[PDB]
Amino acid sequence: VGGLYEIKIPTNFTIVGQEEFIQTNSPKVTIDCSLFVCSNYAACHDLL
Amino acid sequence: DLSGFTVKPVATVHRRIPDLPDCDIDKWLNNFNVPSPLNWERKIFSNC
Ligand SMILES: *[C@@H]1O[C@H](CO)[C@@H](O)[C@H](O)[C@H]1NC(C)=O
Repeated sequence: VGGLYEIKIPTNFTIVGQEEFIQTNSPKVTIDCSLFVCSNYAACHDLL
Repeated sequence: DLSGFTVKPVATVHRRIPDLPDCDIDKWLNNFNVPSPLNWERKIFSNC
């Protein structure tokens, strides 16, 4: 309108909080391949 | 991380139903009235 534009400017405000979880680690899984594949069985450990 | 061990069994548990009769399987197999393949006979042995 002439040289001027209509703008909504804030007249009041507050502070808002926002949470953000970022994963940086995970459970350190470890496998005993021999115990998993063959358990206690000697005949399996031989073939493995 | 060394290979997985298992605790050694310290005793043996053996269970069987006592005082069951003999199955007599030989008496039935040695019976001289032998059937042909056409009329092959069956016997079922349990609790013996
Ligand atoms: C701003 O907003 C808060 C919450 O609605 C209110 O308590 C406060 O009086 C307001 N201030 C003005 C200048 O409007």
